[PDB]
Amino acid sequence: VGGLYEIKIPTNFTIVGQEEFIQTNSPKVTIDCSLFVCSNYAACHDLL
Amino acid sequence: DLSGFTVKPVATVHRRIPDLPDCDIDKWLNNFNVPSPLNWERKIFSNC
Ligand SMILES: *[C@@H]1O[C@H](CO)[C@@H](O)[C@H](O)[C@H]1NC(C)=O
Repeated sequence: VGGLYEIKIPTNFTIVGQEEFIQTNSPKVTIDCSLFVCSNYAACHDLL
Repeated sequence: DLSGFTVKPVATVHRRIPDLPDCDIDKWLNNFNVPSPLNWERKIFSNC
């Protein structure tokens, strides 16, 4: 309108909080391949 | 991380139903009235 534009400017405000979880680690899984594949069985450990 | 061990069994548990009769399987197999393949006979042995 002439040289001027209509703008909504804030007249009041507050502070808002926002949470953000970022994963940086995970459970350190470890496998005993021999115990998993063959358990206690000697005949399996031989073939493995 | 060394290979997985298992605790050694310290005793043996053996269970069987006592005082069951003999199955007599030989008496039935040695019976001289032998059937042909056409009329092959069956016997079922349990609790013996
Ligand atoms: C701003 O907003 C808060 C919450 O609605 C209110 O308590 C406060 O009086 C307001 N201030 C003005 C200048 O409007």
